[PDB]
Amino acid sequence: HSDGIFTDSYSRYRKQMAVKK
Repeated sequence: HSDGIFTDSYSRYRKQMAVKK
């Protein structure tokens, strides 16, 4: 099961968060 925050993209988008700071 997955849904954005729970999948791959988020895993790669999550970190991107801090990075974009």
